[PDB]
Parts: sequence; C-alpha cells; structure tokens
Amino acid sequence: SLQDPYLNTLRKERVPVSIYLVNGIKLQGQIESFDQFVILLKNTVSQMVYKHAISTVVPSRPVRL
Amino acid sequence: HSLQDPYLNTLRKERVPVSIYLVNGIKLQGQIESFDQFVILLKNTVSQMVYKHAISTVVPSRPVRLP
Amino acid sequence: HSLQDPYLNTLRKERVPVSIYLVNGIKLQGQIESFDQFVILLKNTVSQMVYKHAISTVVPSRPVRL
Amino acid sequence: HSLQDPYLNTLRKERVPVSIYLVNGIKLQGQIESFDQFVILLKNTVSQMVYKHAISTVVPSRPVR
Amino acid sequence: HSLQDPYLNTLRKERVPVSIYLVNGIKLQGQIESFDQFVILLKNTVSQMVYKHAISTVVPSRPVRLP
Amino acid sequence: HSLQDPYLNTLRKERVPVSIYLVNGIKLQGQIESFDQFVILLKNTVSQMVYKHAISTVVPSRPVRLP
Amino acid sequence: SLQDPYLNTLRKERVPVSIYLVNGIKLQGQIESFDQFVILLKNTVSQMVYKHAISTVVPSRPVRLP
Amino acid sequence: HSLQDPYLNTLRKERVPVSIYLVNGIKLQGQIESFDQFVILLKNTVSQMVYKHAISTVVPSRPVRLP
Amino acid sequence: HSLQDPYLNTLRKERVPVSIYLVNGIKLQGQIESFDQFVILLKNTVSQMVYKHAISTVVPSRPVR
Amino acid sequence: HSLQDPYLNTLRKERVPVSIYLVNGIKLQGQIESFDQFVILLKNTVSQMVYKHAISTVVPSRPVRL
Amino acid sequence: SLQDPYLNTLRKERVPVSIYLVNGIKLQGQIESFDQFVILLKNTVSQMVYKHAISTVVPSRPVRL
Amino acid sequence: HSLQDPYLNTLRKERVPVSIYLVNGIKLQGQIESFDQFVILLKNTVSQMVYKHAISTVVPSRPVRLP
Amino acid sequence: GPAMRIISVNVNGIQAAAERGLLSWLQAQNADVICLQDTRASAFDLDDPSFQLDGYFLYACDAELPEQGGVALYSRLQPKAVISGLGFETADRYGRYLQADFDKVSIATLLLPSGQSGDESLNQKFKFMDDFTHYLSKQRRKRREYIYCGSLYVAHQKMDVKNWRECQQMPGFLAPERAWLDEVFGNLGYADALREVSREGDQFSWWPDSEQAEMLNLGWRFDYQVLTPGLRRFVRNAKLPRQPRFSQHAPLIVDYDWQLSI
Amino acid sequence: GPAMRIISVNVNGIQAAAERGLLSWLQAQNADVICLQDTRASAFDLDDPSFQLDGYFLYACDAELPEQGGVALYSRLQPKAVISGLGFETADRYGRYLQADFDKVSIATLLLPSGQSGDESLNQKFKFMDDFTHYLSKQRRKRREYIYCGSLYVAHQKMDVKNWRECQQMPGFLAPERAWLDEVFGNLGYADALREVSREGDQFSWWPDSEQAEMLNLGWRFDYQVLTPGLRRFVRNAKLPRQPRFSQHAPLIVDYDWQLSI
Amino acid sequence: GPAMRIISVNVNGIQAAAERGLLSWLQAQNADVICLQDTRASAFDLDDPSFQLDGYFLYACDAELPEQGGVALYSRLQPKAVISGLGFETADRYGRYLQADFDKVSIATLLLPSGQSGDESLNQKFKFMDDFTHYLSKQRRKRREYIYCGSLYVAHQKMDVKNWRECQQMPGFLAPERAWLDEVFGNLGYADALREVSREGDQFSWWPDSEQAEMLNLGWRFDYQVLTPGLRRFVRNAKLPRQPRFSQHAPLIVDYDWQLSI
RNA sequence: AAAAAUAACAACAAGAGG
RNA sequence: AAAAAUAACAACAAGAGG
Repeated sequence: SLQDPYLNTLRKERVPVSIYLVNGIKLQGQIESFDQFVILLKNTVSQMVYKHAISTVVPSRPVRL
Repeated sequence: HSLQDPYLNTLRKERVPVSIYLVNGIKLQGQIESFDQFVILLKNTVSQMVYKHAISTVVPSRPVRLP
Repeated sequence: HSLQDPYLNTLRKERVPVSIYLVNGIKLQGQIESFDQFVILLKNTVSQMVYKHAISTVVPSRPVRL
Repeated sequence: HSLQDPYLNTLRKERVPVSIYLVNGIKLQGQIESFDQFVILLKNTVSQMVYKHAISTVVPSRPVR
Repeated sequence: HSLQDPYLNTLRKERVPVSIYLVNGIKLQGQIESFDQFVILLKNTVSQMVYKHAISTVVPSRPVRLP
Repeated sequence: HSLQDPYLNTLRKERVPVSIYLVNGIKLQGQIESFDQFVILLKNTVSQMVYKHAISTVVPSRPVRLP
Repeated sequence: SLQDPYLNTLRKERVPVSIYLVNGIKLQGQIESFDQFVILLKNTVSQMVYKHAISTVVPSRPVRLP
Repeated sequence: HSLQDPYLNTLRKERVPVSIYLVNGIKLQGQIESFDQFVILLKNTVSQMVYKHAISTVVPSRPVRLP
Repeated sequence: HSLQDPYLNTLRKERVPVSIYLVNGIKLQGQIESFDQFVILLKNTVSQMVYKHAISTVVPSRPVR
Repeated sequence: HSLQDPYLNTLRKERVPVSIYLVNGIKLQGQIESFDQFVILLKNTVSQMVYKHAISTVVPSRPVRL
Repeated sequence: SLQDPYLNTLRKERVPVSIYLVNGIKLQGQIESFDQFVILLKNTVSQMVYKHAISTVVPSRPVRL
Repeated sequence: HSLQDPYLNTLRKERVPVSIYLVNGIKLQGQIESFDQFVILLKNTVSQMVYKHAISTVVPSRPVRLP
Repeated sequence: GPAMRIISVNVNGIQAAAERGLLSWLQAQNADVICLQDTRASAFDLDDPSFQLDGYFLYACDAELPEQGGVALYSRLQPKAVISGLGFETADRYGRYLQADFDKVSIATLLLPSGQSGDESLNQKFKFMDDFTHYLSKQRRKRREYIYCGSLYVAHQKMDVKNWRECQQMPGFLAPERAWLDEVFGNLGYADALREVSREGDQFSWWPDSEQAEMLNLGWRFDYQVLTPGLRRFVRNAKLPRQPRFSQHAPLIVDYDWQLSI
Repeated sequence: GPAMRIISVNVNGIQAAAERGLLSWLQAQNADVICLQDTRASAFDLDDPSFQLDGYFLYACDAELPEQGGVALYSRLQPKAVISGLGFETADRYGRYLQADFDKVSIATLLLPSGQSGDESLNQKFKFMDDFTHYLSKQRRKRREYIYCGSLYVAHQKMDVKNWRECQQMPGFLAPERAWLDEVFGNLGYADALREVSREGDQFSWWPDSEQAEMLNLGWRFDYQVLTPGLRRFVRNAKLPRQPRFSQHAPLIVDYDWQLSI
Repeated sequence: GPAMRIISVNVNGIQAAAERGLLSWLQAQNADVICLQDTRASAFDLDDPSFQLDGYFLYACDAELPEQGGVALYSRLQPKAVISGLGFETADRYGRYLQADFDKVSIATLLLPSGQSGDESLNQKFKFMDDFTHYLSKQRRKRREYIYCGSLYVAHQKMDVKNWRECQQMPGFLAPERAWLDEVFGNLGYADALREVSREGDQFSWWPDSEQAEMLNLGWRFDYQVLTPGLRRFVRNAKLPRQPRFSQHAPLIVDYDWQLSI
C-alpha cells in the first residue's frame, strides 16, 4: 500500500494538512489517527472525516516517506 | 475498522449534539442515538436514519476524549 | 445489518408513510412495500426501485421504534 | 439481489416505457431490453449501457406488478 | 459481468465512435479500444484511462448487435 | 484486472506530466511520483495524494501507449 | 376656470375623493367645503387641507363637468 | 377667504388639541393659540410660530364644526 | 403667461399624450382635457385635476408646433 | 403682518437664542437680529440671511410673551 | 430687472444649458423661448419647464450679459 | 425688500466668497455678480443663475458689515 | 378563495390570431388580465369593435411603424393607471412595454426583439437587455409588486430546450443571454412563475415552422411571467397548453392566489 | 381565513420574568410560535415544569456561561427540524440563535449583544453584526422563508427613538449601527414586519428602568421581525402592547396570513 | 484609451521650485490634474503670467500669513465648481484646502500644518486632524467619489519609515497619531492609491536637508491620494520617483482608469 | 433539514461547509 | 400613478427624471 505509511508519516511529524472533499470543500488540521474507513482531524474540535468523501490530501510543508 | 466504533459510541453515550455534514453540504444537526455497520440514527425532533455512504464528516459541538 | 433491517421492517408492516431523501436532495414520499440488501421498493401511484446507494436519509411521518 | 431480479425481469418482458432517474438528476426514458448486475441496457433509437452505480431510481410510467 | 464485456468488445471490434457520459455529466467523445474490470481506454488525440466508477452511461453512435 | 496497472506503470516510468480529473470536474496537473492500488500520488510543488475513488479520468499530455 | 366648478361638482354629488399631497401622501375623504385657499374634508375628523400642498385630487367615481 | 378664519378661531376659543402636519410630513401636536393670515402659533412646551406656507394639513383630535 | 396657453391648447387639441413630471419625481401620464390659470386636468383612465404649482415639467410624446 | 411682527421683534429685543427650522428639516440655532417682510438675519459664529419661505417653524428656547 | 435680458441672450445664440430642478434632476437642452412663467426647453422634444421647479440655470459656454 | 438688498449690496461690492444653500440643502459657493428682485447670480468657473424661490440661506464665509 | 388568472400569449399579429380563433378562446378562459405581445397593429386598428372581448377593457400601445412591435392588454377591472414606455429608446419608440397599475400589484406586458432576424437585431436585443437590467435595478427600491408577462426570446436553462448542445450558437441560447437570465432570476431576486409550481422538463413556448420540428416537440421556452419576490408564494398553477395555439407561440396561463383590486 | 400569530417578547431572564407572570399571559394570547430572547437559563432549567406551557413544545439554546445569552422557542405544532447556532463564534457560543424549520417557512429567534455595558460589549456587537450580514449573504440562494424574530438592540430610523438628537452617540443608534439595519432592510431586501402595516410613530419596544422615562414614554425600539421578501405581503397586524410588560421590553405580536404546517 | 493622470507635488514654495525647473517637468509629464501643496504665495503673485502652465487652468487658495500655507490645483478643463476651504478657522485662515469639482469625481488638494516648529504646532496638527475626522463623518454619506491629494506628514505603518526606533518621537510617526489614523482610515473605509499596486515599502516622499541623511537613507512616506472605497479597485498606476525630486519631497504620479469629464 | 428528479458544461489547483 | 403623514440630517455643486 501507500496511504498507510504516508498518513503515518503525516501524523507523527505533526504535519498540518489541508483535506479537500468530493463536494469541493476544504478541511484543515493535524491528523489525530486513521482507520480503514475514517480519518480523525484535530483543530477547534475533534472531527471525523470518511475516506469515501476525501478527494485529495494536501500537506502544508513537503513531507517524505 | 478500529477508530470508527469508539468515536460514534462515545458521542452516543454522552448525548453530545453533532452536526453531520452529508456529501452535498447539508448540515443535519442532532444527536446520535444508535448505529450499525452502515447507518446512524439521529434525533433532532423526528428520529431519522442516515446512511454512512452519504456522510462526509461528523463534527461535535464540544470535545470528546478517546483512549 | 443489525439496525438497518428492523427500522425499515417497522416502517414496512405498519404501513406508515415515509419520506426518502436521495443523495442530490430529491425527496420521495410514499410507502415502503419491500426491501433487499441493495434495493427498496417504494409505493405511490406507481412502484419505484430505489437503489440504496443513492438514498441518504429516511424520515417517517409519525415516529416508530424497534 | 433477491427482489430486484423479478422487478427488472417483469419490466423487461412486458416492454413498458420506463424512466431511469440517475444520481445527478437526469432521467433517461425508454425501455429495458436486458438486466444484469453492474449494468442495465436502455434501448431506444440507440441502445446504451447504463451502469447501476449511477441510478437513483427506476420507474415505470404505467402501473405494473 | 454477463453482458458488459460482450457489449464493450462488440463496441470496440466495430471501431464505433462512442460517447462516454460521466456521472457529473461530462460528455467525453472518443473511441474505446481496451477495457478492464475497472478501467476503459478511450482513444482520441490522446489515450485516456477512464474509471468505471465515474461513468453513468456508454452511448454508441449507431446501433450494435449481440452474438 | 490486467490493463490498468501496466498503463499506469507506463506513465510512471517516463515521468510524463499528466492531468488528473476529479469527479467534481476539476483538474490537477503534475508529475506522478508513486502509486499503488487505492491512491495515486501527484508531485507538483507539493507532494499530494489523490484517491482513485474520486479520480474521474487520467489523461497524458503527449501520446504514449502501453507495452 | 374649472377649479371651482370641479370642486363644487365633487361637493354636491358628495363623491369620495383621494387627495394626493406634494410628498406622496394621500388623504381620502369627502369634500365638505372649500375657499379659494383651503379645503375642508371629512373622513373621520374634519380636516383643513391647504391647497398649496395638494398635487392632485382624483375622484373615485368618474365625474362630469358642467 | 371665509372658511379658514372660523376654523382656526374655533380651534382657538374651544382650546382643542390639534396636530399640524407640515409639507415634509412632520407632525406637531399642540393647541392653536393665535393666528393671522400668515402664521399659526402653537404650544406644548414653548410657544412656536409655524408659518402657514409650510403647513400641509390641520387635523384636530376631537371633531368640530364651524358656526 | 403668453406662452403657456398656446402650448397647452396644442397638447389638448391633437390629444397628444404628455408625461407630467411632478416636483417629487412622480411621472403622471395621459391626455390633457382642459386647463385654466391654476389647474390642468389629465386623463389616463380616470380624469384627475393637477395643480400647476406641483408640476415640474410637461413632456409630450411626439414633437409638435 | 399683525402677529409675526411683534413676535419677531420681541425676540430681537430680548435676544433669546432661537432655533429656526427649515422646510427640509434642517435646524438652525442663532439669534434674530433683523427682519423685513422677506428675510431674517440669524446671528451666530457667522451672521447669515434666511428667507422666510424656507422656514417652517420659529421656536425659542425659553418661553417669551407678546 | 436682470432675469429676462439674461434669458433672452441665452436663447438668441443658442447656448447648450443644463437646468437644475429643485429636487436635483438636471435637464439639458437649448432654450427655445420663454415668458413670465415658464421656460420652454428643446433638445429632442419641446418641454414646458415651470420656473417654480427651476433652481439653477447653468450655461456651459460662458456668455456675456 | 427693505433689508435684503443692502445686505446683498454689501456682499456685492467686496468680493466675499459667499455660499448659497438651496431649499433641498444644496450648497453653492461663489461670488455675487449681480442680482434683481427674483434672481441672484453666482460667480465661479461658469456663471450661474439661481432663483430666489429655491434659495434657503445666504451665508458669507467672511464676517462682514450689517446693514 | 381569492384567485387570479393571467395569460401572456404572443400572437405574431392580433389579426392573424383573430382569424385563427384567439378571441373566441380568450373569452372562454376566465382570466382577469390578458397580455398580448407582437400585436403588429396600430392603436387605430384595435378600437375597431372586432377586437373587444366582452366585459374587458382594452389598452394598447402600438409601435411607430405598426408592423415591428405593438403590445395589448385586456383587463377585467379598470386599472388605476395605464402607462407605457420604459424610458429608453428601444422600448418607447417600438412599443415594447405597457403597464396596468392596480391597488397593490401592477401587471405589465413586455416584448423583446428576437435576435433571429439578423445580426443588427442581436445588437438591438443586447441593448434592450442591458438597459432593461438597468430598469430592474431601478425598480428594486419601489414598493409595488410586478408581474412582467414577457416574451423574452431567451431560453434560460438546458431544461428549456430540446437538444441543448445543438443550440449553443443560435440566438436564444447564447452565453450573454443565459447570463442575463441568470442575473435577473438568480441575482436580482425576481422569480419565474412557471418554475415555482412545476419543474418538469418538456414545457416549451415556441416552435419553428418545420413540421419535423413540431412532431418531435423541438421547442424553446421563451414566455415568462417574471415576478417580484413578494409574489413568489402566491402562484398556484402555471401551464403552457401546447395544442390550442394561435401563433408560433403557446399561451402561458398562470393562476395566482392574489385578489386583484381596483 | 388563514392566520398565524408570532410573539417575540424579550424577558431579561426567564426566571425573573416567570415570577412576574410571563407564562400565564403567553398562554392566553393564542400564539402559534412564541419567541423568547435573553433567557439566561441552562438546559436543565427549562426542563423543569414551571416553564412548560401546555399545548406547546419548548426548545431552548443555552450558553456556556448561562448568564450571558440563552434563547428559547415555544411552538404550537412540532417543527420539521430545530437547529441552533449560525456557525460563527459570537453567535452559537452564547446561545443567540434558534431556528425552527417548518414546511415552507422557518421561524428563527435571534439575540444580539446589547453593547450598552462597555467597549468589550460594543466591539463584540459589531463583530456579531458584520458576521450576521455575512451569514445573510449566504441565505440569498436558498428556497426557504424566514422570520428572524430578533432583539437586535439597534433602532432603525428617527421614528424609532424619541429625541433622536440626544441619541446619536448612545449605543443603540450609532451610525455604523443604523447603516447595518439600512443594509439588512435596504440592500438585502428584508422587510420590517411592523413597518409593512403601521408607520405610526411612538411604537417603542424598549424602555430604561427609570420611572420618568417610562411615563414620559421616551423609549427606543429594539425588537423587530426581520422577514424574507416572500413574506412582505402576508403581515396583517403587527402590534406592540405597551402596558403588560414583563421586562424592560415590550412584546411584539405579529399576525400573518399564513398556515403553519409540518 | 482610459487615462486620468493626477500628480501631487509638495514644492515647499513656488518661488523655490521655480528655480529648479518644476514647470518644464509638469508640462512634459502629461498629467490631467496637478495638485500642489505648500505653494507659499499670494493670489496676485500667481496673477503674474510667468507662473501658468501651457494649456491648463490654474486655481489657488492663499494663506493669510503667505509663507505658511496656500495650495493650488492645475486642471486641463475648467471644472463645474471651485470651492475653497472647509469652513473652519484652522483651514481658512491659513488656506489648506482647495477642491475642484467635476462630474462623478472631485479633486481636492489637502494640506496640514507641519508640527516641526515646536509642540504647539503638533497640537495644531492634532486639532486640524480632529476637525478633519469630524469632516469625514459628514462626508461619509455623499455619492461624489472623492480623491484627496493630501500632505498628511504622517506615515501609516511600519515599512513606510526607516529606523523608526529613533523616529518614534519625531513629528510624523507618533503612536497615538498612527493608531488614530488607523482608526479613521479603517472603519471609514477610505484607501490610498499606493497600496493598491505595492504591498511593500521602500518608496518614500520626504527627506531632511542633509546629505548625511542621503547616503544613509532614512525615509518618510507622507503624500497620499486618499480614495473613497468606490475607487479602491480602480487605481490604474501609481509611482513615487526620488530622482528628479523638486524639494524636500518627491512627486506622486497616479493614473486612474476613468475618464475625468464635466 | 434537503427542488417527485436539467437525454447529460472535452472537464471551476478545489466555496472550514450547498 | 403617489407611505392617513419621520417634534424636524448647521445643510448630498444637484440621481434625463425619487
């Protein structure tokens, strides 16, 4: 796979992410943790996002694997 | 799955008011009463069911703590 | 499937009118005749084959419980 | 998959004018010539392959079964 | 998959110029040459790989047959 | 099965600048830097990931075919 | 001069008039009496509308001038 | 001529409350104490001189008739 | 004085539709029936009298004289 | 003629600070220093000339007697 | 006086004027002829402007008196 | 008639940059060229005509002599 | 309860519609205000007693050249006022606007140049559309309610035409035209009467003279009742009766819940 | 025929007004939706049966700190949905917005911060004002009708205050406060439900607690029913009673020509 | 096509800029309005026919003590009006405001007392700016879109000076005056033409009379084109040249993308 | 808290929420 | 074709017609 090590390395180094949904809307925060169907996103409140609604994950800084 | 069940069940138990955003941008505000593998019931004033493949995100109105 | 099926069954065998909101916003109000794992058949002037990957929410007109 | 099979078979073998309302709001009205999983074929002046993962509803225009 | 593989294979052997309609409604015009369980290759000035999860209908320009 | 991964590896090797199209109808140019079975990555200025469930189409900018 | 015969003909027949002032305001009533300078009309209380503030006087029934 | 001096002098000597409406819609409550054929004087807190060429109507709150 | 009555009588005789602008911006519009020293009267559907000290301009609909 | 002449002379003698209101609502504080049949001189930080046909009311601040 | 020789000089050599009304509406044109009570303006149709609506008369090209 | 014209003469001889407020509240600066019994003229870039029955107030920006 | 019916049939000549049976139809429809566009007849040709419907007052505003415009309005109740002209040149002279002012609402009738006669007609249509957007911007500060019974010759959306991809280049579906109707209906707040009670597809107001373009229902929707926002909740019915037609255009019959007064 | 009454009294604490006889008056006014702002009570305080009017449903929105805001809503028939909070921070945190979605209309209950304490409240008020304008820019695209029964704490015109020359500096009549209501009512097209029927003066909705200012009637007007443009023709009787007041405010009783439905 | 060039110059004396060659630059730059602050001359001094520029109109307001103030304005066509001064005695006695008045826009040259001859002139500057803010409180309601060519002698924010740590106490960078001009030209919504093209500093308009300041470059950006927010989005060009400078200051050349007209 | 449904935008680097 | 009426903008160089 690729999403699991990439989101692990996006989590542990506290990379701020901008997440774009299939409706076109933008979410921002750190990743808390993730699972086969969900991503939990931290900002003003602990938020849940469903993987089946995310189009893209855009980091703030360059991250590497 | 693994993070899925712990989150929704804790929003269920402590009666936290949620705002489920569906994939159009419809904000369904309410209160998670029960959920299976596929659907979530919420109760604002009439108890409705919500399919998970039509959900984009769940945002609470106050924080929640997960083990 | 533990909570999928008895809710629609209580909507089914009591013949109470229901309101199906689809994934783009279309509401379809009528009655539920039967359902599958993939399909609900709605009842109005003519029957309909609602695929349940387009359904979003289900609002009964009077409330039910399992 | 236990009660969509006789429904589409009944709409096919009596040859009624049906309308397939798609997910994005488009209706396509014509008559069903054959039904399978993942795929329905809508027959008209042209014969097209509609996928089942883009159909909201299927309705006949006059009461059948 | 009892019919989409003969339908698309009959539609590529006869070299029919076809219109793919996407599920947001983008009419792509081209000529389908190779197709998978998942993807369909569309020849034009370029050679695109369209996914089947984003196709609503596949419309040919002349009537075709089945063996 | 067998015609998606060779095409996608083929545009992976020669480092072609592709345009990904999402099912909301928007475009994303860039060089593909890695991929696997459920997400296609896209190296622009930043290194982003793009789900396949929400990629509408994949188009190259110059005609290269698959071996 | 059609000023004074028009107002007298509205007065004898007792026609309900509507008087539009110089600021958009209307005042509906019946012309009781008038001078060369003011106009007394009654709807609820008797009221002395000055002529230098009247723009138009429209009658509700069509009238005839002698 | 003969139809504003009985009206103003009758609202003097019976001491009615009047409301004088100006030609910009302003309403002035009081009572008519004195008048020539050019101005009206009215009173509620301080005796003011309202000019007659900016009075649109004179409306008494109690009905009156002229002798 | 010497210019007002031939102009109003020219508008009255040929039944020319005039647009009387008032001094507050209300465009009355109709035909002139008669006039005097102080009041004109116009008809659109009901005949009303219009005092000349509230008339800004008088605009005909087709050029005369 | 018979009632505004004493009422304005009794405000230019006693120099009462009057508040003279225009016909469009604009308020003007000052002191009345002269008046003919047509104008009124209003003295303040500058002394200006107000026409009577733009005046709606003339109020004083403290009450005065004719 | 000073009013009528001014307007006579304005109407002879046909000055393009802008007459500003008391409510603010400006009306442009050439002064055809006038009298004691009205001013008859003309650019595209002769309109009878009453003087008691006219605040200012503004000539564009400065004239001698 | 007995007090207006010496005031406008005293404003006429000395070039007092006077201001004329109209009855809708429009402020016209300028100087007084000449006047008659119905009209004041205004000296600025282009010489204006202004009728007295639209003038509200004449105010000099210079403290000048009273009649 | 209180009801009101308003008809806005474009006639392409009141004489041709009269010989094809317009007046014998409009007498038997029971409407309060009938609006007619492209009368193509001077005001001296309308007070001829051939055109008087019984019990209806007739008010008409013709064009200067009596073949290019001209617009009529029948009304059961006599209006408070009847005005004409929008104030700009391409309506005051070609007779493309009439308005009947009533108690709280005021019903006006409106014609537009089609832009299918030539390129200069398309320039005239663009001028009319721009300064009519200026007029609707001017009317937003007023207190009455308006029912503009227009024949705008602009199809708003893809639903309003059959085979919309073939029609992008033809006038009636250009991008400035659709942008104009997305400005008036979307941004300016004005409501469309036929869209409030029915959003079905194949409802059209105009057919070209090919019989092939009439049997396959190759239509366009050009007839509208533009409404101020204080009337978008009073619409009960809105139908375009396709068959009994008396021109190229179809009649547009709308039932409102308003009680029209004097 | 059809009728609907909505009352929007401000209570200055529902506990201090329930002792003064608020609920026994609201039971006898025959109202369909009763709007209550500045409740100053928690979520379990309105669960106690002192506040349960019979034949009504009671929904409330409390603050984090229960002394600052809190807004409640009584209803005759059950809403389709009841949501809270405008989405930004100075609205939901303090309990200032509660919205009841019915069939075609939805009745919301809004409470602005007063801004009469100090600059810490006045800057807070201005940020609520412009973020509310920003929210109202987003509701110009939806197909619902709204009744925002607000206690906006801003008087609109010179008619809504007594002695306006002495009130230009006091908070409640400021120039950036009057320009906000001149923008909500003028440019956004919303209507004032008391101005649509009666433009008589002296209709005041608020008084300071001194006795001289309440028998000389020098009061202001803070309570409005902001209406969408689709409802400006349905108001029959908007009335501000002066005598039976249960706080510094007066009730605002508006009678409409609507049928409330689910 | 579109060209509206106005250039603001602080000559610090017409007699002083007459020796360097001001007029041979003004004729060549091709500007539609040339605004001048600190003309420092009487009116009959500018009646001397050596001073007028070719093809333009000259207007000027004098000081009483003539070397202290006085402003001027050059315009290609004669305007509708030339109004002089605001109306209060710390702007008319010393003559620091002159406004030519065209259609849809008016150009006003603005000057302030310096504050560089003691604390009393700094208090004079605060008093003049106080009455100027009270003036803009009356001017915030018109529709004449205003362009103020003004020498304010105060830089706005941090990158409009160099070495501000010592310059906190010099006249021009006072912390109450900075915060108060942030309060004025904030909420009132006015703008400058400089910030619409460049959000970085390093562009200046005042220097002391010492080459010690010139090879070290401590700067002061003073000369503004105050723009009411209808012309916020219409700055065509703006440039500050510190090479052919005609005094202690530098010119300010601003193109606006309109057509100035009468 | 949602258009009983646009026979279909060769494609809005994306509307912290239509 | 017009607010049964703003106890009152020390003042909109002016809304081809509020």
